[PDB]
Amino acid sequence: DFEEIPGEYL
Amino acid sequence: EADCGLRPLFEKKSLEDKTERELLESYID
Amino acid sequence: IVEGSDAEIGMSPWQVMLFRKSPQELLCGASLISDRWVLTAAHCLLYPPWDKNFTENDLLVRIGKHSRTRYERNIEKISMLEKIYIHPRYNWRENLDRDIALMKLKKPVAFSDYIHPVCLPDRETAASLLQAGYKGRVTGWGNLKETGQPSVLQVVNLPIVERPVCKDSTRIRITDNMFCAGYKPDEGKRGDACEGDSGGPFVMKSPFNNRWYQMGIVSWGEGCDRDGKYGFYTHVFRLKKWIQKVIDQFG
Ligand SMILES: N=C(N)c1ccc(CNC(=O)[C@@H]2CCN2C(=O)[C@H](NCC(=O)O)C2CCCCC2)cc1
Ligand SMILES: *[C@@H]1O[C@H](CO)[C@@H](O)[C@H](O)[C@H]1NC(C)=O
Ligand code: NA
Ligand code: NA
Repeated sequence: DFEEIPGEYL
Repeated sequence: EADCGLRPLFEKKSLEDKTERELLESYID
Repeated sequence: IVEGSDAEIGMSPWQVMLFRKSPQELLCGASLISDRWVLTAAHCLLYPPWDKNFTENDLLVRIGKHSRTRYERNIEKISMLEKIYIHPRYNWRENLDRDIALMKLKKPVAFSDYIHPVCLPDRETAASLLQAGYKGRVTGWGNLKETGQPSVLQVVNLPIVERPVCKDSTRIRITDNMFCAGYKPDEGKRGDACEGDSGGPFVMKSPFNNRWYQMGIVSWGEGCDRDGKYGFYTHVFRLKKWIQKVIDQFG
């Protein structure tokens, strides 16, 4: 249920 | 820090949040 | 948080979310104490009864958040952990005595309207504010009920309870490194921290200098918001010598 975070955050 | 615990959207602007008065009222001394 | 309310925008700018990378989920609350240091409960990172033993790379620190699940573009900042420091005398076997941990961030976080550190109390702040009946504030994205999950950060104001009343509510041994808070069944009003709120701050606003101080860390309870039961918090000032030692040596 958590929205994806940018790839830069690993 | 010298600026700790002072909120940019509240204390820094002299704005109070909706329930902080409830805390102050409980500090009876 | 059970029986709390939605936080206002920028209400707890020191609120930190401890976020598990895989599976992507809420690990715990935490608090921002400087541009590189984050304070949490040791049980958030190490708890052998539940096979919890997180290392630096297992998680992320999300600061400036309001929404629980959403990626708050241009608002929140996501930080990596350089190093975790758990109290060497943290007692996970019995009562979570000294339930405290620090996390050093890889890079300093930039302060903003939504990101700002809370103060840590000195001996006089603690002596003047940690008094039965005085209210503090607890925040978190944890369970809305003991037995669901909030859309946004929740807040509850709770009174500190008399030590004999804390002691008489439980079979667990209470130490001087803990305090309890919450309303009594006679008081009418409700509220408590719950699963997922652990590690979050219990704060008080000094009426002397108008600054917010983190007096407690959400530590434990027996269920959530039960009558005649109270939430237990790590006593931050009692463990400040350890906090200062870790920061002086590694920061
Ligand atoms: N203020 C509250 N009501 C409250 C706040 C935070 C939490 C989440 N924290 C935890 O689960 C930590 C890790 C072990 N633990 C507990 O709370 C255990 N109850 C677990 C339980 O009752 O669900 C308690 C059981 C009694 C001995 C100490 C540990 C739970 C309740
Ligand atoms: C936890 O994890 C580490 C590996 O990072 C290991 O050295 C340690 O003994 C484990 N258990 C405890 C109780 O710390
Ligand atoms: Na007892
Ligand atoms: Na209760």
